[PDB]
Amino acid sequence: QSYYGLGRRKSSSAKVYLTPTQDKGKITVNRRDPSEYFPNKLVIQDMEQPLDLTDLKKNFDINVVVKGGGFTGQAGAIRLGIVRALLQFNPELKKILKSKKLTTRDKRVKERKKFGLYGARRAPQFTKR
Amino acid sequence: SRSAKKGAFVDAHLLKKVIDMNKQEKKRPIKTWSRRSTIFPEFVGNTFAVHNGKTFINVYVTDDMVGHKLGEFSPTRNFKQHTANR
Amino acid sequence: VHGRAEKLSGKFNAGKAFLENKTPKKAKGKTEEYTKHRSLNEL
Amino acid sequence: MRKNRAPKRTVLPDPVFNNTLVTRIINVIMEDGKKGLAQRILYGAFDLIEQRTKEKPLTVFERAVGNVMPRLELRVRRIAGSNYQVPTEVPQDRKIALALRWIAMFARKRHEKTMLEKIANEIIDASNNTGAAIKKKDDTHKMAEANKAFAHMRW
Amino acid sequence: AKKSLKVKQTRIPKFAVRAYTRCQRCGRARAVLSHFGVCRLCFRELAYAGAIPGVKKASW
Amino acid sequence: NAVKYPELKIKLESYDSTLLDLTTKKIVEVVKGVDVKIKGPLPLPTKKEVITIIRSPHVDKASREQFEKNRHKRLMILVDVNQGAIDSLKRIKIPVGVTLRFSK
Amino acid sequence: GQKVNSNGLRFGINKNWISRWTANSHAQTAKWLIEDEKIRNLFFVNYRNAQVSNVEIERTQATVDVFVYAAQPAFLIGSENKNIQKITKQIKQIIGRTTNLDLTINEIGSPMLSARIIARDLANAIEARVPLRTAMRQSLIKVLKAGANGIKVLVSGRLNGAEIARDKMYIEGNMPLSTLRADIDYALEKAQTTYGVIGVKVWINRGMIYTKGLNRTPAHILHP
RNA sequence: GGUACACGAAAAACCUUACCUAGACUUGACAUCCUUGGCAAAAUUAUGGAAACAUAAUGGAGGUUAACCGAGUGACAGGU
RNA sequence: CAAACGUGCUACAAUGGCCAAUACAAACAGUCGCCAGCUUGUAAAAGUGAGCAAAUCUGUAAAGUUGGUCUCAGUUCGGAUUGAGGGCUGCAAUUCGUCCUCAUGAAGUCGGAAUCACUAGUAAUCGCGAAUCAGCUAUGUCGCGGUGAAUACGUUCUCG
Ligand SMILES: [Mg+2]
Ligand SMILES: [Mg+2]
Ligand SMILES: [Mg+2]
Ligand SMILES: [Mg+2]
Ligand SMILES: [Mg+2]
Ligand SMILES: [Mg+2]
Ligand SMILES: [Mg+2]
Ligand SMILES: [Mg+2]
Ligand SMILES: [Mg+2]
Ligand SMILES: [Mg+2]
Ligand SMILES: [Mg+2]
Ligand SMILES: [Zn+2]
Repeated sequence: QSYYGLGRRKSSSAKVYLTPTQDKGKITVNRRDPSEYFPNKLVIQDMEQPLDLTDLKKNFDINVVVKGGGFTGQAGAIRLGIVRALLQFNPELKKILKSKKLTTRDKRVKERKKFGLYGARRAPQFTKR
Repeated sequence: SRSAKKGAFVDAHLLKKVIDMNKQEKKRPIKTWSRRSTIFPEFVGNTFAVHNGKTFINVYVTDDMVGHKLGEFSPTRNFKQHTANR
Repeated sequence: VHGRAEKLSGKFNAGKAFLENKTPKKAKGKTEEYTKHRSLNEL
Repeated sequence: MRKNRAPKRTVLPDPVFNNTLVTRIINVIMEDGKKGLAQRILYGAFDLIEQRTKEKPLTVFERAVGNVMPRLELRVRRIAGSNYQVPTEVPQDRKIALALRWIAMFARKRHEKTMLEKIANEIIDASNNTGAAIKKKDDTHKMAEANKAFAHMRW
Repeated sequence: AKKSLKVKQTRIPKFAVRAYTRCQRCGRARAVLSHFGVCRLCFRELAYAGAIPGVKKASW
Repeated sequence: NAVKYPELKIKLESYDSTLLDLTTKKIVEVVKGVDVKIKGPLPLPTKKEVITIIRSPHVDKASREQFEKNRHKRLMILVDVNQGAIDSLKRIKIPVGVTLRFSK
Repeated sequence: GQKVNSNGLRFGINKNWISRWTANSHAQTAKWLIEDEKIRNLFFVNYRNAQVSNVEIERTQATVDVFVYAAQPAFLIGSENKNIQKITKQIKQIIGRTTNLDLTINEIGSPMLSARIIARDLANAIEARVPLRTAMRQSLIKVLKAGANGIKVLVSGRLNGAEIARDKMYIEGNMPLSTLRADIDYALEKAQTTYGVIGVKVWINRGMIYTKGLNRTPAHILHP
């Protein structure tokens, strides 16, 4: 009984596959060690906040495929992808995640640059005199 | 700057005149508008009248001026003193 | 003690050879053909 | 005119030390939007605190930061012009915020070398209530008692 | 002196680098769209009339 | 029975979208009225070009509106056609806007 | 303040394009855009006594099709189909003999509620020294009696030969300009007066379009 | 002034160019209307040329004048 | 060009400079073009030469991660200016194109009075693409993504 999740963040897709196992979860991102793929910082943990507060002792083997974005977007994508796969195993479990808003799209994307502006909403330096 | 394979550049109207003018002993100023042609060894000894924009300024080439452009040894604009605005 | 001359002279020789070589090979283009909008092969 | 306070970006969870304040100060020393560089600076400086004082860095960091916390704040009101500083009690959230901004600003001015040793030296100099952040807190504190008279009138 | 400038642009020059692109409806020389051969301010009236198929206003 | 054309890859593109959807529906309907196995009318990414032009005639570069022109694109590949399909393919009449890229 | 062109703001949403063709390359894309403009202007400037409301152009690799809607096509047709061959030869000279022309003079229904011929009638009255108020009142009431919605006429210029330019507006009904779903027809004309230039702008409302679609549906061609 | 000053100009070596100095032209480099013919303009090679332009050359697609190539011709064309 | 102002770029640096290895985008564009690979070259580039009329082929992502070095100095900061030799476009590069290589190494160590922008995928910042264009110190303009903050107690003052 496998589980499938599709996360997204900052234009970065994610396909997370949850497989039941009892020999250590052995998290894996794109067939490569996550500690070599991502920066050695809480982001490597940022993906495990919902796998922490509930549990990770169930040793779910993680098979992550992400194609797009940077690293925070990918981490957010796999977090969202991971939570959506968790929403197929144990209803009580998938709920106690919402108690922290970790099952909602962040809705934050880069805005479009506007003409006459040095950015989305910025403006040239103003000179009155 | 200018490539090697290409080499130098003269308008070839100046070149034909220079060959004729080097053969003729009694040389007189050569009136050329081509300030863009570079000075080639055969030009040496002749005198030219390059168009500065208004008149034809006379330049006497030597054994040293060889290589640069014919207009580089003449001016185009002139500025020598401002005037107190106040 | 060459005092310029020799090296710039060779460049001038190249340029004079270029100038005397000049062949009127005036042209304007490169790749050619494969320019259409197709149809229903006969409509 | 606003008369409205919309959601104030609320986040606290911390991993290495579970002290929200660590995340706040990371963002404070942040420059050019590089999180990894600033986190390395803090963690290496925290690692440097183990080798000298032989105590827990979080306990030392709180003891420094709790010591830096000011109490009175002198704001600006109009009276025929300029301002006769009126002392007001700052809320706890801003109180910590002013402390964190001050620690970093005085840390990035020390005669020391890499900010690792710099901020470490600055924080350790503030755990013994004798440093540059203390003097500023002392200065703002000393100025407020002198301008105690105008505290009753605020606006 | 515009029409004469327009006529000279139509005629082929003696050097390739002597050839510039002018607007084809009016004679404006600067700000010409090579994708359409039309300057920026002639392109607006035609686009606002529907002469160019598919060029609709953008909302992004 | 014959084929005479293996792997007929018809490609459609147009500035308009609804005409493109209507034309693919008509093409599919005709091609299924004859004996051809359509792979499927898949959509391809639409190439969009945007040109930014100053509204004002003389001054005020800041005020500049924008325009777009989308080249909607679709693909449809026929396996085997034969005269039975090909002869019926001659009477289709594709509305001008739609552009065909038959590659045989 | 300044407003966006009413016709141009509604193109590609509720309004189709007047010229529908796809060119091969950017060099033939410029010729095919100037050629229809010369062609379109020809119909409107001269051959004006006909009240030609709109001309659409449809071109393929080599076949040119012209669809001209008019209120009185007799002037185009001429005496026993005379003027028509002439205009055809004119059109052929403009595009080129190497192509195929396919004129399709179509008579128009409900000619009034079209902003083109209404503006043309307004422009003719002003050039004929007719007083503007009187000219305007007759055109508005006749259009309104035809059974349409509000009409908006802007007549800016050296009004009545004056030395100081003015502008006169005249609304008569609901003109929702901010709405995209409305069927608003817009046209602009240059009245050439002996004292200068007069700008006439006509906004006409022909109901509400509740059927989604990039038109592909006859416009002011249907009858009452 | 805000509402000009990386603005018109989303590309000034030549061209662009509207400026100056010069060398050349006059129903004109472009257009119509009229009396009138079309048995060309090009491009390119020569010579003189700063290049305009001149004198000589292959005399040119075509379609019998369609378009243009012209003559004659005054209304006029032209002006950033 | 004796000068003054506006808008930007580059800096005054170890939150960094240099060297090596290396991971992750989106959008757009392309047959006088994109140009892979190969050969030559200290390099700009040249030659050969496929592939791509394009979800196919091409347009090296940089910040970021690790390792080495520099040890606070007008410096391995900073690049101006200047000299020479090369490459490309183009009839043609002196007035007046830009790129590379070598040589030099101005000022500047956080900037007075006074001011500008800004309430999240935002400031700050790192790259990428397109337009006009033979070429162009566009550091400009229009767009795309990577990382990604702080603060808002309140209307007493200030401008509208
Ligand atoms: Mg004019
Ligand atoms: Mg040019
Ligand atoms: Mg103004
Ligand atoms: Mg010039
Ligand atoms: Mg003949
Ligand atoms: Mg004849
Ligand atoms: Mg592939
Ligand atoms: Mg490579
Ligand atoms: Mg340096
Ligand atoms: Mg130079
Ligand atoms: Mg706001
Ligand atoms: Zn124009």
